[PDB]
Amino acid sequence: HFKEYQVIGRRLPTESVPEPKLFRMRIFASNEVIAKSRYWYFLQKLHKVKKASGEIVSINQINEAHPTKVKNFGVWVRYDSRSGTHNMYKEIRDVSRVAAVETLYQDMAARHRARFRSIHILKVAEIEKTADVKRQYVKQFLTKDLKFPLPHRVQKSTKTFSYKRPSTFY
Amino acid sequence: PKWYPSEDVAALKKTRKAARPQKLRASLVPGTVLILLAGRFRGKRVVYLKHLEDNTLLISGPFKVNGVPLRRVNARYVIATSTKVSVEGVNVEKFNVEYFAKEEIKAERVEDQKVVDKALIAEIKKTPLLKQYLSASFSLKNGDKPHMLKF
Amino acid sequence: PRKVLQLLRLTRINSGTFVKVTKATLELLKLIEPYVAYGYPSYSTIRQLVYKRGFGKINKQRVPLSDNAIIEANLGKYGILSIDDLIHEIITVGPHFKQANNFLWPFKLSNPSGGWGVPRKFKHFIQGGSFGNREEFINKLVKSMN
Amino acid sequence: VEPVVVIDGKGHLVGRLASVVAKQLLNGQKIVVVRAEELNISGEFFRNKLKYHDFLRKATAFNKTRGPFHFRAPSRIFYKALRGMVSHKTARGKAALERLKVFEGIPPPYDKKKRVVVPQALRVLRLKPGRKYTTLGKLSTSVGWKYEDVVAKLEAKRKVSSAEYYAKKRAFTKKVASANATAAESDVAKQLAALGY
Amino acid sequence: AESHRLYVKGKHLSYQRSKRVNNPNVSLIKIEGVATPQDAQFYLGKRIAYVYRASKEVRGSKIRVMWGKVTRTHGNSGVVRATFRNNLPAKTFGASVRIFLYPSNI
Amino acid sequence: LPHPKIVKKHTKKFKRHHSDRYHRVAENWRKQKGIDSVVRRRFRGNISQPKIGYGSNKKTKFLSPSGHKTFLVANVKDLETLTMHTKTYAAEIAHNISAKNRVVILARAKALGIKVTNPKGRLAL
Amino acid sequence: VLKKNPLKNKQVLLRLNPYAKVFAAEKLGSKKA
Amino acid sequence: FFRHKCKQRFTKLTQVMITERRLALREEERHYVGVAPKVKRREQNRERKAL
RNA sequence: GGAAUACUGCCAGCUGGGACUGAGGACUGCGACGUAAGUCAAGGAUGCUGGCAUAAUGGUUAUAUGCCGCCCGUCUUGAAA
RNA sequence: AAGCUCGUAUCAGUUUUAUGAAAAUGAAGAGCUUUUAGUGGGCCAUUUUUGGUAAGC
RNA sequence: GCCCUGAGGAUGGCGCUCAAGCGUGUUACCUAUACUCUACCGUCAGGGUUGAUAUGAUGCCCUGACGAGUAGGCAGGCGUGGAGGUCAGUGACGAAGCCUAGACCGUAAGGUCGGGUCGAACGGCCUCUAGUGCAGAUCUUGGUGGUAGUAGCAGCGAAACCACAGCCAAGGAACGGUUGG
Repeated sequence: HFKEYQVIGRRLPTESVPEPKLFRMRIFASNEVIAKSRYWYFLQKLHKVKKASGEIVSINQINEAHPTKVKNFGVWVRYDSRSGTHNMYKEIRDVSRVAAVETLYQDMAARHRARFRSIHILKVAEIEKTADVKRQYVKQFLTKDLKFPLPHRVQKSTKTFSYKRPSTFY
Repeated sequence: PKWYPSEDVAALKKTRKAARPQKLRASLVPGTVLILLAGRFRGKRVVYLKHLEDNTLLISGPFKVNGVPLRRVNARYVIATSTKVSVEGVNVEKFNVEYFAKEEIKAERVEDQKVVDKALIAEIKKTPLLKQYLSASFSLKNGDKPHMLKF
Repeated sequence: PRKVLQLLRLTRINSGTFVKVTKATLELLKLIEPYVAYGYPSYSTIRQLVYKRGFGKINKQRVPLSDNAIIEANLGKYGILSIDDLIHEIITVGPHFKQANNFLWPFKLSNPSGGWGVPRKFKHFIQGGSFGNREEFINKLVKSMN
Repeated sequence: VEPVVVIDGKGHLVGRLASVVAKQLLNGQKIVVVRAEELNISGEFFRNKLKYHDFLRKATAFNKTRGPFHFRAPSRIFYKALRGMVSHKTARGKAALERLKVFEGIPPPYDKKKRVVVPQALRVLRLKPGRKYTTLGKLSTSVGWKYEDVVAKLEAKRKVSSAEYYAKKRAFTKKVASANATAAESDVAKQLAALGY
Repeated sequence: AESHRLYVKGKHLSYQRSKRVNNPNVSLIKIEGVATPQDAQFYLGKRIAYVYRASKEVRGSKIRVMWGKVTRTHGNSGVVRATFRNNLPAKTFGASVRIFLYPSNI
Repeated sequence: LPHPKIVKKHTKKFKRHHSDRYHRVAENWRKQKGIDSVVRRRFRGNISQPKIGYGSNKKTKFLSPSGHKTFLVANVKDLETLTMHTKTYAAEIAHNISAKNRVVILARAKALGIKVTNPKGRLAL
Repeated sequence: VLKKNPLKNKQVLLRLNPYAKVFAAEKLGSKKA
Repeated sequence: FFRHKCKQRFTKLTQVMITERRLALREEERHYVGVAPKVKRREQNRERKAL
């Protein structure tokens, strides 16, 4: 289960430079250690700050404001694969940011074969109104009075032998 | 004895194991109907009367109902049921560990069994079908899951 | 790495010892990072370790710790006269931390009761591994092992 | 649970059915398989037909008879599929195979006895909807089986008079239900309902 | 009257073994009506008896019984490990076994 | 005397390797000096070589199943030595003792209460 | 001769850390802010 | 040591005097008999010849 | 405006189900309960019950079968061969 | 293997520091004469190479 | 990202397709001589022990760790020929040897006893002594088999050779001698 963390670093302030830029970003990780490692990697890559002169001011966990509210999430993702790195944008209809990022990671590992090692979450934002969604598969669930069945349900059997010839009707 | 040990045998070190009384399970309460699992009376429903000092349960059929007399049964080899029958009206204090000693049935044992049966028959008849339930033996059937059945 | 592990008394698998945090010792831990897992133990874990697997070294003999007199006889020179004093010294590094650490025999720990929790141990803890530097999960790992 | 289990092989996967039957056999359970010709295998027909040829093409040069044996009956094919899943060439494996019987259709007296199915081996429960599948009977007929016509002819008779038996059972259950209904609302019936019956 | 059974019938699968090594001292027993380790937890400590007919009569009867006990659960299918005073012949793989309700705790 | 339970750690004789296969090879154990010998390397599935591990406990060493140490006896004088160790030692009569001396030895052992490991030797009642 | 593991068998636990009795009686483990 | 072991020896010798019990209550009808192998041979081959 | 729950960590918190071990051998010590006498789970198990002399039980051979095991010795080459 | 002097400050297949000589961890099993069996086969594999063109080599 | 083309055999077989194939994440479970606790053998190191031990101070015990291994080194032991001593030893009421789908003791070399043949010497223990311990050396002396009642000259009757042997499929330096038929 993923979790959202906030990490800030200001590169061990020295003489003549008190309170540096104080780089701030949000990191999604399953634990504090992984969040700190990802923050260090992002600082090394995007910025010129390394752990040699770095410092973790504070790490905090951010909880989604409305864990029971359905939202459409627009995520900008930059990931690396066998080919060169390129930007990517996707839209996810989920309830919480953590679930949306988890689904994005699962899709990337499934379709693009990209795993957590080479995936960067640039930004996660909520789409407020309809007709701003640019993906058809997300617009699919926005239709008014959406009703559909669940044909051919895969019923589970607790016994090897069943004297019923079960039907998959729903 | 007057005889000094004819050979050198090391004496036992002071043991520290108190003979604490048995901590019986909550399900076992006097007057509860019990089911026998192993022995000559295996599968015979019986009643619980008194707890003996030798960590054994004094159980009566009653004898007049199913033929089971006052016998000593280990707790671990008994299933305790939720059903209970009044036992305050039955005298059981007389029975003890020495009562069952064996030094053609003893007349005193028969008289005690008759008294216990007379005392407990009224309580058994206090509820319908209780005598028939006690008389009937207990056995398992296809589809019976002991870990799912409630006793 | 083998020489560093021997210097740290980590001569066998599932064995650990308390190491003072210093600029020099940090380099040693980094050198043997692949072969060891370490973190920041809490008070409860240290107390449990000292209480269960607390063995002292007396005249080259691994005498188990079962009485305050045993600690007082050897560790009473520095004022440590009880197991609680030893635990306090270990958790709160003090002037005589080295002596207390040396007196304690290296801990002999078992495999985790619930398992290591990862399909592959030989990986960095930041990527679903076992070795590395686990800040707070070391307490849980030790408790399962202990 | 049952001294002997009769499994209806119609609309079942050869692989899963054979695996479960072999596992039950290793557990000391007697199983009888019926309607083997109706067994189904995943994939299009040509793929299954091509697969059969490449296992019989390995006829030994010096001794073909003592070498691979190619059986065309669907029951023989099912037995071969299940045989490989059991540790044959051993007493334990040989004894287990003795507990399994495979027949085409439902020969008596099994025709008059209850039969069961394996939910985890049903073709209509595992295969994705709309995917191609192969029938064991058609494959056997293509590869040399010559008894499909008679099998179908005498299986149709099996349904004949068994429909009549079911009709008689339905008529009897009509009266049984009427007797139960007229016996309802009684003191004994009310007590049984209160006690979960 | 119709039935006098006071035990749960089971099947002996095989000894606790690796891919190429087996430990006859521990036997795996399948209990009917048990599907999860939680259900099998109730059967722990129950006596296990294997009943078979012997050609020779020794004690006035043609039935010889080997006793055992339930040690711990095995796997996720309800299989439970069992240890007997004398290990099973290894020919009883799949043979029926009897599990009693004593020593009972319910 | 409830002596400690006797544990042997092994009940099968350490037969020499290939003793059964080759008749000329005696069953008496002999370590294999072959450099490439599998037995010398204790490969899996091979006989188990004797080693210090199988050492019997000191308290249970030289203890018969009855719990009495065996002691060879050649005459009444030798038997008299076990007067103070009847509960710990059991008299054993040598195979060369004749019936005439054996009966006398048995009578004295019974009088002294010393158990005889091998009674009824060459004597018929 | 035999090691009595603390954290159980309170008898041995009371031999060491005499403050254990005070901790248990005072319920200091569940102290409230 | 000397006192204790002397007392033990005296007790053992005194309790060994119970041998009179065996001699006083023996009434045995077996009186251990030994048969030499040579006598056995003469009691077997001769028996076969007589048969 | 207000509490509750999820998660983390602690309990020198409480209490059930199962398996193996019984090692030491008259007291010397660390400890607890108890005003005291005394007791205790405190440097290793005690008490009771059931089977037994035409015994209980144990030992050897083959076959009955879960699994494994290349044919021994010397010598080549870093090895097997 | 025997002897003497001994436990230490005799040291490290370690780390920092210093100079361009001072601490951490562990071991106190360390120091000096005498001789006493055997030992000078090499394979696998990273980096240099010895340089290069179908490749090796 | 996945699929096809794109150049006597085996994912091991049985086999599988919302996989029992592919990628990712979480729980559930199996085990090695690996690790934790305990029973025992031995090595090392330390320690206790006598106005004498409720067992040979070369005795009796407490504590901790360790135990792979070719040649070589050190240490402790089993067995035999003979000799000095010793059991005022065993033995025609049976010594030695041999056999034994008998047991006991020791981790083992080996020892003891139970039963059958046997008949006249041998053993318990401290030392001395050596022509002192066999699985091979295309070993020596002797005996017996497969080949074989075969070749061969109804009857008589071998020799070469003999660790193990002739149904096959993949791969283990052409090594060929575990999954199937």
